[PDB]
Amino acid sequence: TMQIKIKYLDETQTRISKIEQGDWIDLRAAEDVTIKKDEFKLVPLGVAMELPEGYEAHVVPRSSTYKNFGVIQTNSMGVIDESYKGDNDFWFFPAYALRDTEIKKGDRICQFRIMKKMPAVELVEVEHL
Amino acid sequence: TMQIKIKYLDETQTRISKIEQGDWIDLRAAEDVTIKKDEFKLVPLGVAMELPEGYEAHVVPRSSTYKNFGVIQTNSMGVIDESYKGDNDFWFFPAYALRDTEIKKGDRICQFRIMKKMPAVELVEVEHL
Amino acid sequence: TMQIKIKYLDETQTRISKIEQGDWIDLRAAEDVTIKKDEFKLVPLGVAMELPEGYEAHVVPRSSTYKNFGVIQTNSMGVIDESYKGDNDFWFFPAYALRDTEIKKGDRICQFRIMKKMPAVELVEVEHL
Ligand SMILES: [Cl-]
Ligand SMILES: [Mg+2]
Ligand code: NA
Ligand code: NA
Ligand code: NA
Repeated sequence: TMQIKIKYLDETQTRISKIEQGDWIDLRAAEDVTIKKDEFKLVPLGVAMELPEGYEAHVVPRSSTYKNFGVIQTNSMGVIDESYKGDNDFWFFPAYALRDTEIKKGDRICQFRIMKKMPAVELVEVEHL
Repeated sequence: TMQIKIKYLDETQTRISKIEQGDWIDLRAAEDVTIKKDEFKLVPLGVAMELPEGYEAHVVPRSSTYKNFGVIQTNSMGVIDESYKGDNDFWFFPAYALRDTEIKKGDRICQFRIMKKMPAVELVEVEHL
Repeated sequence: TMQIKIKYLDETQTRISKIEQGDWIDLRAAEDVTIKKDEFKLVPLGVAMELPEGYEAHVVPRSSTYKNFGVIQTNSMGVIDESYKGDNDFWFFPAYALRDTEIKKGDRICQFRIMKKMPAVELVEVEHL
């Protein structure tokens, strides 16, 4: 079956456990991050990946992220292209804190799945619809 | 056709009307909810469902939700897996209010569609990409 | 390959036709938009589109949108059904400003892709799951 190659920041990153096929996959904070109310921090997830050809990954918060950490994801959903596959192309969670909050290294703060890229399209200008 | 089994919380919930196939499907607040500026409320949607095998649902705000209700969805997009199919597995909309607001029972406050879960993937750790 | 008809607000709008290979496609502010901290504005994108039959479009912010402009998208992810294909069906980015900001005419502000609508489903009410 088609594979994703994963490289981790260092040996202290908890490896993504064996997955239940089809499920979205959780991602972990790579270090402790403190964020003050109304402030923004790009949280490292200590992974870089080579996605299957023609695929992209979508990243959103876990259901309990707001409840547990009082952050929102500022891009709503991160889109990661197949091309973002290099040796230092690490993934981040863009968190805005709605209250004072502490995120612990290892905390499962967002989740991802892969999806085929959209079919090739051609956009054609018309004067009226 | 693929069947979605749906259970309503009680007799007073307005039933999901006959759908136009393909279109996202609107969901309604199960109760009146007051939310003060800068506070958070889980809004009951009054429904639990068994989705098609190999699928998941995605839930987002309706276009008019902010204008009408002054709230954002704190998880960005809700993911509901096929396995969330229990008699007690009700759906909620996690609302953060950017202003004082009152959501009324019946209000179509978000929408959902089903989508096939991601294919078989094999994560392989590598030293370098 | 799949055709999308595009109509622009006026001749000053930046045309976005190029050979596509499945990447998301960037949309741009149709005019200057100034938003104050804790205020909301619909940002015009200066485009109306006829999507391929059976398809919908999804819109999200760009990765750098928050960093550069300090706005979030209030609906999280915009959904644009194939049915929004009329001559005045212009596209908007619903922007909530977390700090004072200035979006300039021509600025890339968000990104879209298309996706096949969800297949036909039959919703069936049950007394219990
Ligand atoms: Cl582009
Ligand atoms: Mg505030
Ligand atoms: Na850890
Ligand atoms: Na009602
Ligand atoms: Na960007």
